Amino acid sequence: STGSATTTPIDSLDDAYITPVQIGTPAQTLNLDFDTGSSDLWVFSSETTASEVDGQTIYTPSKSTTAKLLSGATWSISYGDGSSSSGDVYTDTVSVGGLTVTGQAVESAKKVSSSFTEDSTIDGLLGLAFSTLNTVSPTQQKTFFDNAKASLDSPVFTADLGYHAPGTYNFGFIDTTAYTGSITYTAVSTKQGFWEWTSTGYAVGSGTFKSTSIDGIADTGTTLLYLPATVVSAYWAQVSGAKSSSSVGGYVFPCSATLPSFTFGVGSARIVIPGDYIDFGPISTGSSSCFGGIQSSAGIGINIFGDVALKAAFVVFNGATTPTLGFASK
Ligand SMILES: COc1ccc(CN)cc1O
Repeated sequence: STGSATTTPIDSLDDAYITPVQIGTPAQTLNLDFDTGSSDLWVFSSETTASEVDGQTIYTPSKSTTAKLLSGATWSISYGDGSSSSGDVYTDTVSVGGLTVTGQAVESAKKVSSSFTEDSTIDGLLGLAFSTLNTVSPTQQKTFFDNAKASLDSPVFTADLGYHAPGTYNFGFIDTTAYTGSITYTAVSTKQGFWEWTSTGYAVGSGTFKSTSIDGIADTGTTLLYLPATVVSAYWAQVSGAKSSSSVGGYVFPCSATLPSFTFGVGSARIVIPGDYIDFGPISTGSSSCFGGIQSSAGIGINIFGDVALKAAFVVFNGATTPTLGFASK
């Protein structure tokens, strides 16, 4: 089997991407944030505290003839930005782009943090990291991908995120028309439950490539590119007037600037992030100070190749017995 679904930016800055997902019978379609940095499929629901729902579409398990309470199961998750959610668990039928999993754990939110409430466009998350990170207790549950894997034509999914445009998540096949050149594959460590890999270095603009190992995670659920302070300082030093602002919470730059590209290595291959991809717009409405898309990972404890990086590539998440990651230009 295979599946193919379009993923769409939630706003003009590509702050996140949503993908329609069918849950239950008859189908209830919710727009979920596919997140290769976490492993819970959770949704706003009829159980979510009313004051914490503001415009989201909810899953109502009582209206699904295939929903079953997973007795005694609860979940609770915190994300790297300090946001959180928790609740109980149903199993139900879940389909993405024509690919169907029966008995998928659908984690129903009873509580969500304010950041989730405030994002009316995101109805929940669909985790695509390794199932060892799944938070359901006392019986850990599998991701949608893990459940689907044995049925797929090939045990892979691909992320093809657009810049200010829709893109695609495919399951079970590699669309050879979706990228240019070849796909370069690189080793993955699953020891922390992430799609963790080591970039071979970087360049700023038309500058020389610096060969240096940068361990980080491929994370579709994180907006920006978080890299070591040395690398980030070298990038922003090429932008007149750019500075790290403790009050704003990262590097900012004059909105009048033309940003240089940023290149990262994948083995002997190179992925080029155009300068425009690194512009996240005014820090507040009407400001001439703009927020940067490349930020320091110093306070995070891990480097994160988020959407800023991934959207510059066609990315293969290879879930073979020994997982790997592939990157192509596009
Ligand atoms: C508040 O919204 C989010 C917070 C965290 C993640 C996961 N990195 C995804 C989101 O949509």
